[PDB]
Amino acid sequence: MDKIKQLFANNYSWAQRMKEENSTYHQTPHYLWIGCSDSRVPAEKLTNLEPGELFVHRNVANQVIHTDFNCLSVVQYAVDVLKIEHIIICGHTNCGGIHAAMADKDLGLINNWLLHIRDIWFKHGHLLGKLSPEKRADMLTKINVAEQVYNLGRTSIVKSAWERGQKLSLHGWVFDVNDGFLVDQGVMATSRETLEISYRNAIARLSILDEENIL
Amino acid sequence: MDKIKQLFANNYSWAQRMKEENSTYHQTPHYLWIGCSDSRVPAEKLTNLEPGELFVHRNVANQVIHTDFNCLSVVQYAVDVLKIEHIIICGHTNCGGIHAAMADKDLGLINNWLLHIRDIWFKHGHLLGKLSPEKRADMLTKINVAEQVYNLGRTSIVKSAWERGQKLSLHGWVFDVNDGFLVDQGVMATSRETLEISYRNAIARLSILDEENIL
Amino acid sequence: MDKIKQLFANNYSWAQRMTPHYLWIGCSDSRVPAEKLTNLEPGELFVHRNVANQVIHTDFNCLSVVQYAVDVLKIEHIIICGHTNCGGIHAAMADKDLGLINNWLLHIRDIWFKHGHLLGKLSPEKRADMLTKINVAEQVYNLGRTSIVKSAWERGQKLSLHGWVFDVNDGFLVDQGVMATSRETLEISYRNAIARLSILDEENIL
Amino acid sequence: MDKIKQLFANNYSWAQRMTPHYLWIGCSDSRVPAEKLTNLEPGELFVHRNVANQVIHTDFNCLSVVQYAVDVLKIEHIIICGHTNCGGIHAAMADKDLGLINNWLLHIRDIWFKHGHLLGKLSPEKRADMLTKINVAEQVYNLGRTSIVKSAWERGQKLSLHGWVFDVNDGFLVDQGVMATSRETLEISYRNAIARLSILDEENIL
Ligand SMILES: [Zn+2]
Ligand SMILES: [Zn+2]
Ligand SMILES: [Zn+2]
Ligand SMILES: [Zn+2]
Repeated sequence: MDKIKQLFANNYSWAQRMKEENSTYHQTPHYLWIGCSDSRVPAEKLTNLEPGELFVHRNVANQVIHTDFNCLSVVQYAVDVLKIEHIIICGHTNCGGIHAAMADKDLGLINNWLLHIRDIWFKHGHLLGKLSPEKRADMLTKINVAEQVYNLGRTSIVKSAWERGQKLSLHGWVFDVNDGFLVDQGVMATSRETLEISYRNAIARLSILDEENIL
Repeated sequence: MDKIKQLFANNYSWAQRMKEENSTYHQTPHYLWIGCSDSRVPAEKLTNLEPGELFVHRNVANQVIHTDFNCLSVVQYAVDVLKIEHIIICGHTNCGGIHAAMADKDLGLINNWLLHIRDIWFKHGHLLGKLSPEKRADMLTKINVAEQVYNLGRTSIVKSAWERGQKLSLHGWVFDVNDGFLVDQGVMATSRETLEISYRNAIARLSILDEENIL
Repeated sequence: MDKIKQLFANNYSWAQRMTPHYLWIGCSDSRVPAEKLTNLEPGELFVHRNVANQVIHTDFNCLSVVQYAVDVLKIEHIIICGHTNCGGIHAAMADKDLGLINNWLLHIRDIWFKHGHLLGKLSPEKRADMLTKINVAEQVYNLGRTSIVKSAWERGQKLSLHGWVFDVNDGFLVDQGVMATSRETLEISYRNAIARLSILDEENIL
Repeated sequence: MDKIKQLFANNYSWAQRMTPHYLWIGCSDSRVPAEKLTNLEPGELFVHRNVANQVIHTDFNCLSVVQYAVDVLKIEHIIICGHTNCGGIHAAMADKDLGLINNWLLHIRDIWFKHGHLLGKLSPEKRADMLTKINVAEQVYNLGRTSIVKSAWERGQKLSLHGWVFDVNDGFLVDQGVMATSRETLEISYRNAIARLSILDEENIL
């Protein structure tokens, strides 16, 4: 009603409201943030950092697919050129991508993209399959974050930065709108060997279920 | 010093400061936003919209590469499934990607990604080549936004949504940190034929240079 | 160089001395062309070859070929063909960091992990060949799970998926037993194939 | 079906009746294998075939093959080979919406636009062939602009890029004249090739 006009109007009064308050208008990035296209609170706000200090990639279900030229080159640029020492993979609750990933309907091109979430499901299927169906999505969102960190750590870019003695740590969090909190999923890597132990330990922890959701 | 701890600390007091102020913690998206990984003001703030109403993809130099599975499937999901009626490609000033695109140094994997900005440069090389070198980056950022809108409009996904009578409009803006304003680059498509005219008209307008920067 | 000028001579002399019905997804290592080992007439084969004959879910290149094959060319048979002594499969199994190609091969390594119990009670020298077969059945399964092939079946189109390995050692193709003409047949034969591969003969056991 | 059971028979009878030095980036339409038209010994060719023999800047599949070829296999020659009657090039030139494959072919269409003045003073029936040649020179140029090939040259590695078209009509390969052994030679021969193609003979003129 028209929605583009409202956006332009909101943009204008925003900028004018900022300039009224100070002189709000260089800064080098310190984290690479890999997040989900359908999350709704932004990283810069959620993490309450200075603007400019997050380098941000957002795709559906916040994935690091082994062969995705988009994300890979972003990671390569962050690490090799911008020399960012932290990559963070942030999932979130009530994630549309994960939901689209689990529902059977073919949605078209995007299903192909989401097939990597489905392999992950079937990888931890024994775990997810003894979980009551209505809770699966919440666990898959967590395990997804664990697997993408592991994926990131296995990329040739990251392994090589570790091999040549460059400082680089990988993190995997889930943002929960329900309390505003970032929650650690336990996979934290500064090396190939921290990657393996941390990931394995993380899946082991996730695999212990609340009695009220089992068979 | 440690930077991860500060982030967690900032996250906590943020969430606690929001809950103090109200009960800040469903909403369907209305725009697909395609933006740049190194821009620093977020879309949700910049456009001052309700959270949840932007579906956001961010990659380096805000590109829609014909064959990028990541962005394409995002666009396909937005249009075919979420039924978003507006895709916005937002570039910005002092864009690192464009700068990396123009500097000669091989930066590695990312140069391959940026080669599409370089083809664009050489496509409008006659224009950019009669511009004083120190201004080129600013024009290339604008022309880039024009070309990516055109790319979006030529994807099979968009053409098909137009063919079956679905409402879909494409926009191409540049965010200017220097005044907070979103500036229209002139390419605005609701159909294949609006795409062509609008794009052509846009390049023609961009090609008229300020006398003080020519030969 | 000489090599190149030799190439042209060889072609020039070869010239003087002288629609498709299948999509063939074979491997870039393989040494015997599909057209030769199948003895098919020139033009029957519409061919894609990549490293380790892969159908990666999100690879635009291969997915494009499949879509073009099925929706436009109206091909009714897609054959995925692995082979023995596959340098890709061997590369994927080494610890060595090879750069960009490693990221491509990580998909194979995920396969290795997926059937790691099976491969773990196998003899070291025989693992590459098992993984080569497992790989074939998995790419067929991957093909059958594309939106493209699923829409084709859904809409009633006659389409059949095949997974074969070509053994250099003797020139014979061997069907790996995952063969789909629908989504339900895909499930059944994929699972059957893995179950068949899981039953091990004494002189493959560690 | 019968077709398939026929395929195996043909292979079984063909069997009874019976490191690589080049990377070959050819097209999935082409009907004559590289190994045949070059008369090379089996295993000399390490092969990638996609639609319209493309080296798209950001295609992981093809870029992976090149990296593996150059950095690991240590191949010193990459040949890009277009051909006449290329169904991909024809597909790219039609107005018809073919689905996913169109997005793949948009890279060719960008090429068509790029040399649109040249193609615009050409006769309609002869355009596909001009675009096929232009396409070859452009993919070679694309290959020479990858970080992979540029690092290889930079670091002193012996690597040569080639761009040929194979004409079905008579079996002869014809060099398109863009041949690079370095970044500076790439520029010079690419530009030379386009300039050569731009000089038009009377019976190609509209
Ligand atoms: Zn999400
Ligand atoms: Zn930027
Ligand atoms: Zn092989
Ligand atoms: Zn062809």
